[PDB]
Amino acid sequence: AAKNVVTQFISSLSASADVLALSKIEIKLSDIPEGKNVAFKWRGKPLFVRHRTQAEINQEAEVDVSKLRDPQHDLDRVKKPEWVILVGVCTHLGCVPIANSGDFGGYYCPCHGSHYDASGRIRKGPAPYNLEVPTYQFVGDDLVVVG
Amino acid sequence: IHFGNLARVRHIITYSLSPFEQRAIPNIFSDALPNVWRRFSSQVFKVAPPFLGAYLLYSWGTQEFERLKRKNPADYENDQ
Amino acid sequence: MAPNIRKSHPLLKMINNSLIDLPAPSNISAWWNFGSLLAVCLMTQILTGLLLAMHYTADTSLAFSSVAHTCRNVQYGWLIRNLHANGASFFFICIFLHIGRGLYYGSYLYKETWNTGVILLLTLMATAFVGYVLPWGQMSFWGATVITNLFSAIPYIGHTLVEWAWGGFSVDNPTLTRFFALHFLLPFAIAGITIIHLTFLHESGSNNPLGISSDSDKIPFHPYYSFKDILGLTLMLTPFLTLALFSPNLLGDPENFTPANPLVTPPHIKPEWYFLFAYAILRSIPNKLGGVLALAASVLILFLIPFLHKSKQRTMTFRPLSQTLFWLLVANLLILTWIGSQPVEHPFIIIGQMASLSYFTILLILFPTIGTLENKMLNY
Amino acid sequence: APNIRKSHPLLKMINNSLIDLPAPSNISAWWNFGSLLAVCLMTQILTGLLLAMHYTADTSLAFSSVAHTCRNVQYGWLIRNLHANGASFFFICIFLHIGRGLYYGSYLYKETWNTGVILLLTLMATAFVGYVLPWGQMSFWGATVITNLFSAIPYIGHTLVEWAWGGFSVDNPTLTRFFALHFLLPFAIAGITIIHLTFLHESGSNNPLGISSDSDKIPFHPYYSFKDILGLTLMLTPFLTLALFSPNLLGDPENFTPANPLVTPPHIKPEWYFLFAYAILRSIPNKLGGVLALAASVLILFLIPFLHKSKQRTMTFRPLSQTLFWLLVANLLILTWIGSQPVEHPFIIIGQMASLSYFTILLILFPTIGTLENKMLNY
Amino acid sequence: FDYLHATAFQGTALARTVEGTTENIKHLTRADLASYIDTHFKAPRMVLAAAGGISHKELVDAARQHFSGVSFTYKEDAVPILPRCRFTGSEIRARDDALPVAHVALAVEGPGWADPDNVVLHVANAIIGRYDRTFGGGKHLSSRLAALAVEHKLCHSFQTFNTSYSDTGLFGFHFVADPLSIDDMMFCAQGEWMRLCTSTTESEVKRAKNHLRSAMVAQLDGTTPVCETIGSHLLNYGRRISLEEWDSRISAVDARMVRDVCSKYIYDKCPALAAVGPIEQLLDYNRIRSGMYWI
Amino acid sequence: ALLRQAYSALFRRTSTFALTVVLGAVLFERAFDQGADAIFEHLNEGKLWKHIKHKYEASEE
Ligand code: HEM
Ligand code: HEM
Ligand code: HEM
Ligand code: HEM
Ligand SMILES: CO/C=C(/C(=O)OC)c1ccccc1CSc1nc2cc(OC)ccc2s1
Ligand SMILES: CO/C=C(/C(=O)OC)c1ccccc1CSc1nc2cc(OC)ccc2s1
Ligand code: FES
Repeated sequence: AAKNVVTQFISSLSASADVLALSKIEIKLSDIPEGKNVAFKWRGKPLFVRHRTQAEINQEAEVDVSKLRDPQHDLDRVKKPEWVILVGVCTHLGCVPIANSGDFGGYYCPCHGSHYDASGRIRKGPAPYNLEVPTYQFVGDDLVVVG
Repeated sequence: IHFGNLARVRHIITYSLSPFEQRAIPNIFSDALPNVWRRFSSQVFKVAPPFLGAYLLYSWGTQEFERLKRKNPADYENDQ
Repeated sequence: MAPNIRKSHPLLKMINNSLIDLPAPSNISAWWNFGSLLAVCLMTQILTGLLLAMHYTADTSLAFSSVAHTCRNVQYGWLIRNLHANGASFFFICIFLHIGRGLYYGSYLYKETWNTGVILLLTLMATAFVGYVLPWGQMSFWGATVITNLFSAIPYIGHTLVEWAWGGFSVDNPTLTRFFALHFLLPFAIAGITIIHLTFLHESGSNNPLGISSDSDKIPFHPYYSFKDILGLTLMLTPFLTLALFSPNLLGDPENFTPANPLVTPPHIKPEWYFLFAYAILRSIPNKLGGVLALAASVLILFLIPFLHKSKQRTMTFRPLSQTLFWLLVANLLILTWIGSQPVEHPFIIIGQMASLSYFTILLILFPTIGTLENKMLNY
Repeated sequence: APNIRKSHPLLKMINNSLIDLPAPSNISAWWNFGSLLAVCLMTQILTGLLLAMHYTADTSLAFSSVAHTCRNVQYGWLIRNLHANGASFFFICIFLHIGRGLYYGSYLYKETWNTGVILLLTLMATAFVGYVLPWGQMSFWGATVITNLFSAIPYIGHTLVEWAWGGFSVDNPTLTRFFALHFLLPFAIAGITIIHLTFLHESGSNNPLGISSDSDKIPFHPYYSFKDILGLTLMLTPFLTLALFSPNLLGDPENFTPANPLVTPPHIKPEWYFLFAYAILRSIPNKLGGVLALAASVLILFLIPFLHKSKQRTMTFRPLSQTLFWLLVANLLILTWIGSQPVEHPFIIIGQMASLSYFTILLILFPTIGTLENKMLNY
Repeated sequence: FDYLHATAFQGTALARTVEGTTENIKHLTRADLASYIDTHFKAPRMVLAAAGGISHKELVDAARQHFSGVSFTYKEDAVPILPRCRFTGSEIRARDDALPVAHVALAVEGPGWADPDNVVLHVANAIIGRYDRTFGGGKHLSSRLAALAVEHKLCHSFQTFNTSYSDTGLFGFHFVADPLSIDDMMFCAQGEWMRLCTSTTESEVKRAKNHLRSAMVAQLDGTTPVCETIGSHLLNYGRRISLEEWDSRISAVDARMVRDVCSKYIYDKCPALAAVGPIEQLLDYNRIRSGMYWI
Repeated sequence: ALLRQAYSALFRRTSTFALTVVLGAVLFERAFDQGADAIFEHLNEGKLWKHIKHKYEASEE
């Protein structure tokens, strides 16, 4: 009786049903063309889902900079070669980068600089880290769930 | 100190057994239940009567209130 | 020094002298259980209340919705709201039996203990009163409206006294926020006064059903009443868990599921059951000011109980006349509870006026009289 | 029992604590801050209650409700003013209260001392959750940075955080529970205080000389009843001056900008009374080590009574321990300064050394110098 | 001690006092007395013991002369097998507050003369020992209960006993204390009982054995105490146990054994309680009963 | 004798007693739950979602 009542009461402080409802987002890959960059909302903050032509999948696979400014290795958190999902938040003062031209083709943060390439790596700018990639599942194949 | 300075008692011997040497619920039908009736018997003529009389007031009060909702047909007996 | 560290340790000492080595009468009954019940019930209400408060929003535009969100989205939030709401009723059930015990077994002669008791009751009533407004339903708003609007019957000072308590010109958001703060605060006062309540008690120790000196036969609190109380706990806790987990919405007005609307008066504005007797006495006097006084007098009359004891014996065990007169009063309170739940029409009006009249008559006149009449039949 | 002051079970612990209570004849003004903390607690609770009666615990109404209180509630600007600055008066008095005990060996009242540390820890938690209530920028990001540390804990860490948050970030489920926590905790402080004083009345008060004061005890009233009130108005004048002339002197102006989870403030610093602990937190670059170093900075007070090696109780007749004490006090100032500054050279290495010496003085030098003193006393 | 037997062996023959009832003494007849003598004082149930400057052969000769004729039937030969006595976890409290000091005896059931565990129970009893306010040793006494009794002024006196009978016994303790020192005394006493079953060290029993050795030897100081031992050894053991043999049994006792034997007869057993005098501070069997487990 | 052995092996020593309580509770929970859920589900046959679940998934959609 004690174990249960305690268990129930402790549970009342963890995330509620409505909070849990906005933890999961799924992205239809059949709604993102090559030429435009589609970004959604997830957990209150922008979620970049970029589709690139072959001039980024190949030319930006050429990763330089001897000691990168943040431990980003493409054998880690990047699954698909034609897909890339990021947290649309700068790691400097936490603002959102625009996905037009910029410098390194990828993203540019209109606050303090910080030019991000196609892979979402930190280049010219004051940002202390790279970008951010969430913990997602991709077993859906036709769609990606960022649970 | 609350045990020791309570009362001056003399010439009283008490006997008791360990709980493990005796029954917890003994003589249910020979001693327990006959008293349960005795205790009910002694008090029920003090407890029940005002409660019984209270219910009567409730029963009348409710019925009378409901009766005052119904219409008196003698009101309209000459209405045309 | 002292041998063990149970009689020594200044923390474990009053833990020992209150719940372990504390001398108690050998023959106190189950009517002495409701003391420890109220204690546990208080700690239960505070805990369930804290858990609810961590999801509550004190605002007229979010109050109802936040409570609803708690029941619908918070894990077991439906249960914590369930336990806290019905637990408030368990509090009053135990406190009415706690009081009734003392009145029957002459426990009020512990005047300091008794007086701190009345104050504990008054704080409890105020606590449950302001907590009822928190969900901000129809019965919440209009219950708060009808009751607080009574203070304006006070001459001169009155109409200002109300608008100050409201923080405006009617019950609104300035009233809800301060009622939530008040509802959060008061139970801790109840906790504190309880410690004072028990302190005055430990001066003389507990009374017993016979009403005679129990120094000849005292037993340690543990294990005799430590076990007896826990039994009385689970015995009393089963009907209410049954109440809360089978018929949760049995006690309350369904009107409180309709969000507060200041432009629609509910047809029958009645309180919860534990206020019904007082509500009936309030409506006995048609005069607004007299009704307030009669309401206040209905509970404040407990302060006059110790000064209205005229019997040579403490309890009512050996007093058959005072016994039936006691049960008349208990039945009287039932009739009052019934009248309060009914509209202000015939015959409920005259029945209420008589029941409330007899209520004060029994306590003020007949109880000290019959007690005297008994003493002369005992040849004193 | 003749009078009803020694009899009345209510008036008798009122008598045996504030009237007839034997106190040492020579305790100084450093013994005033006990009763100051007591009054300051009752002051904070009252000003807090008055503020809470106008506060709305919601991320869409929190900032606005506090602003409404200052702008619309009669003297609401003052009650917010007193409660905010009163929280600082609490920490000023509690730092001097602690510093007194460390200097005059009052920690040897271990039960009294330990309940003291707990009172401090509850106070820090109380002021921490209260800071989130106005829901400004520094409120949110202060809550974000600190609570996000718990995720450094192995395995159980990431769940431990999201549970406390009630979500995936600091939001409305966090604000409502912090307000409930901020409402609750001061009453715990009140209760433990009664326990704190109970353990004290076992041995009575210590004195500057550190010797048996049974030879010269005086009644609390009127000697220290008057002395405390004097010490009250003496201390209450600078802070009323602070609150009624420079109200916004102590706090970050960033807290006037409503909380925005998409803009990180350039320099996320705490209030002044957390600055020393914040500096120690940032001394260790490792996130988990930083948390431990932070916890150790305050929990180290539990180890003070077991690190007493001197044959004499106080530091009055101990010149070596005296300067070493003032080194530690100056050490804490340097830590307070470092915490208010960005994580760059030379502030980084200065902070690492100041925080290193902080534990070194308490753990190593204080019991060592104390021993070295005893042999100079020929013991 | 009479009350202790009266409640420990309540409802049996051992519950009776040696002196008997007032009514019995009043009304006992010459026939009743002569009956007892003829029924009980019979040759096989008697032992002629002697000790001093006595030739054994000369003894049995004078014995052969005056200790007389043979029994005829088989009934008069056979030695009776007494009906068993039932122990009862119980208490008897004879309260008299006018009585200056209170007496308390607490005991569990013993093993009987035959059991070799009776040796260990005597070693254990030697550990706790005894005390009265004339013990010059004072606060420095080895006995823990005695030291606590001195430090806290717990009692006027306390003693431990292992009274053995044919098929049963009474392992326990008895103390005399002031009306307000009873509960603390009982507390410490039961604590040392648990300390026996739980914490007994080799160092403790190395002393206790030395005391018991010196005790049994002191028991035989003179002709009468030797004759008493001899007259009882035959009557209870069926033989004489030399001090040499006692030493062998005792010297084999170690701390691990004392713990086991005590845990067997003491731990979580419902004890028998006799309390006489101003006895308010000591109360409730349940509290005493809970003092029988976990040190 | 189960009673005698349950005493000496489990209930006698305070340490072994407490371990029985823990071990017994773990087993009781695992049993009481599955039993209670079973008694409740049978009393509501075909009424629960787990019963009507097969019509709209895991076979057809
Ligand atoms: C939150 C409210 C209360 C709590 C927690 C509480 C608690 C207790 C407890 C634990 C006891 C000892 C056990 C018992 O005698 O039942 C007790 C006794 C008593 N209480 Fe209360 N009580 C409360 C309310 C009241 C009220 C409302 C009254 C009177 C109007 C009262 C008057 C008394 C008296 C007279 C006794 C002594 C009973 C006796 O020994 O005969 N208390 N209380
Ligand atoms: C003796 C103690 C208490 C009593 C008698 C009491 C009584 C009540 C009552 C009658 C309600 C009305 C709920 C309903 O009918 O829907 C309520 C609601 C509420 N109470 Fe309490 N309460 C107590 C303690 C507390 C405490 C200590 C807290 C917070 C610290 C608290 C917080 C709340 C909250 C948030 C609600 C709104 C939830 C709801 O309306 O169901 N309560 N209380
Ligand atoms: C809300 C927090 C606190 C309150 C209300 C409080 C209250 C008091 C009071 C009234 C006294 C007696 C007057 C005096 O000696 O100054 C006292 C003494 C004392 N306090 Fe506190 N205190 C608090 C925090 C602390 C802390 C944080 C510590 C230690 C880390 C502590 C340890 C002590 C000690 C050791 C004494 C004895 C001083 C002596 O007699 O030499 N207290 N406290
Ligand atoms: C030792 C006791 C207390 C301490 C140390 C404390 C501390 C604080 C602090 C530091 C703030 C931040 C305000 C700001 O900087 O703008 C605050 C705000 C607040 N506190 Fe407290 N507080 C205490 C007691 C209470 C109590 C007892 C209550 C309510 C019952 C309360 C209610 C509030 C409210 C409503 C606010 C929001 C108003 C504001 O942000 O200015 N406080 N508190
Ligand atoms: C906010 O109103 C609360 C009511 C209620 O029953 O709360 C549980 C209520 C609802 C409808 C009609 C009337 C009421 C209250 S009747 C009442 N409320 C109180 C409150 C007191 O506190 C000291 C004392 C006496 C009384 S009598
Ligand atoms: C919600 O955050 C509150 C902060 C603050 O200073 O509150 C007064 C704050 C703001 C910015 C940066 C850091 C902080 C908190 S620093 C801190 N906060 C705490 C709280 C504790 O409670 C036990 C203990 C130690 C510490 S150290
Ligand atoms: S916020 Fe993106 S660069 Fe500073």
